[PDB]
Amino acid sequence: AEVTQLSNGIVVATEHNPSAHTASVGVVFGSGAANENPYNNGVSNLWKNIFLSKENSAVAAKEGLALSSNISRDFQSYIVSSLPGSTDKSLDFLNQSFIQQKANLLSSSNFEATKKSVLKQVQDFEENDHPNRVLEHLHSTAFQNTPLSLPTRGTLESLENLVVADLESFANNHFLNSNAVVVGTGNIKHEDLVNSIESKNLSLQTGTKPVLKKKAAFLGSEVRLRDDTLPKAWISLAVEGEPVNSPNYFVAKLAAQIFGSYNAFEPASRLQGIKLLDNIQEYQLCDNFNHFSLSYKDSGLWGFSTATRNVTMIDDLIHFTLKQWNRLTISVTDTEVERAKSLLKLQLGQLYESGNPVNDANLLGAEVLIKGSKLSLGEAFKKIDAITVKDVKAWAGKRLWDQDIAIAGTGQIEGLLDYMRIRSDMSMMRW
Amino acid sequence: AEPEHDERKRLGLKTVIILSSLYLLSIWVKKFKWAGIKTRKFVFNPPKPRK
Ligand SMILES: CCCCCCCCCCCCCCCCCC(=O)O[C@@H](COC(=O)CCCCCCCCCCCCCCC)COP(=O)(O)OC[C@H](O)CO
Repeated sequence: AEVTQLSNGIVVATEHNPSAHTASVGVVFGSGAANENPYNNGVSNLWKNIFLSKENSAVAAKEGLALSSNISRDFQSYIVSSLPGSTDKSLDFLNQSFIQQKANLLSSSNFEATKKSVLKQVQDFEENDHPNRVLEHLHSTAFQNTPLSLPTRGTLESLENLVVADLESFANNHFLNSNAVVVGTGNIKHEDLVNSIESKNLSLQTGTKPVLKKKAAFLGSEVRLRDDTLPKAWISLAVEGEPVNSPNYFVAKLAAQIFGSYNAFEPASRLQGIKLLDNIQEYQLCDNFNHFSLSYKDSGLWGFSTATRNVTMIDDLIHFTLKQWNRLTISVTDTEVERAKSLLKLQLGQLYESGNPVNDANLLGAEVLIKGSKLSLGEAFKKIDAITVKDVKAWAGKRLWDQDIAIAGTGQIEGLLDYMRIRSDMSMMRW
Repeated sequence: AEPEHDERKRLGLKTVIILSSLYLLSIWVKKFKWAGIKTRKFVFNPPKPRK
């Protein structure tokens, strides 16, 4: 496995892997949910559904290929999987889809059907999925009045205020030749390297992406969605993280991995880990853990999430988690760091070793749209091994000791102290 | 009748100075840490009609 790079007007990337036999080729745009004003929120989701809606029959009829999509914060990706010997067909279909012509794909009936389907889907998401809801609310409350807080699926009222003008405007303003790459993950050697760059076989509308007046921000805002009908209580915490291409990415990832995950209803999860697991097992407080270290091109979010059937025990859980975070920055045994390093090595190996071509293409585009070339796994392992106790202690002291935090919650949140009791528990303790 | 007037007034001046400083300090801190609770806003969205 190796990475190649080249450019003429556009950028072309490829990570050949002859072991797998599922070639996937598609484009990736560096403009998603972070490049849209709050009055135009679900335009990217409408694009995704309108490319997943109607021509999905044509792709399976005329040829054989399964087409996917993904929008996370700015990486609007349209991957077209295929068989190893049928990549040119996928590229030709992608060209006939984007560059010419999208007028047929933009009709009144098709758009109305996509609109009602998207409305039903977003309503269902807002009804059922609670942890994702609290994650989106944490994002929307940490980045108040900033093009990084609005959700990636579109607020309910924002959908029905845009039909054909906003969608085409987004296409003409973001689907450009400056922030687009052509991934080639699979088992293709050099056809992607040559056919992507042609006299006219590239996206039209040469130009530049509009600049953003506001880069990012982070203020400690609290949001609650108290409602006693739900049985459980989902709460999330976060602090300021680091963006991609910073010499703190892997240290933050290791700090997240130190505490790891947990699941009380699994016999293999109650007997491992670090101290807070032991402190929690004595009384049934929590059910799930998710120590996440998210990073975006502007700013990151290193946080925590949980969900408890017990409602009176929320304060104790939050206090114990904050106390453990406090202990992280003063005294960590070298054994803890070694175990966290091994666990993170395994985790990144699983993440970057999965046989899915689509996930590898997504990661490749994500890491190439910011730096220019993907950071290989061997170098990643070497620099992971470079980390020591001093570096993680320094990062924890810099980014955790008495820093502004954001909180979110929903369900039975009657027993959650609002903002000063939680914030005070990071420096009031004897040090 | 009161052989402590000078000492009483000196101690009283010191006491009123220190208590005035403490009172202003408490004013500032109370207006500070109540700022996050005196500004929180509520929005009522009627729930969907299904018990
Ligand atoms: C007008 C009414 C009051 C009149 C006067 C009252 C007189 C009695 C005073 C009783 C104690 C109140 C004085 C101030 C207490 C500070 C708060 C405190 O100690 O309690 C915290 C307890 O804090 C701790 O448990 C950690 C800090 C203590 C560890 C460090 C100790 C240092 C040395 C202490 C010496 C004193 C020992 C006796 C303390 C009672 C609670 O907050 P928390 O950090 O637990 O946050 C809440 C969280 O969500 C749930 O935990």
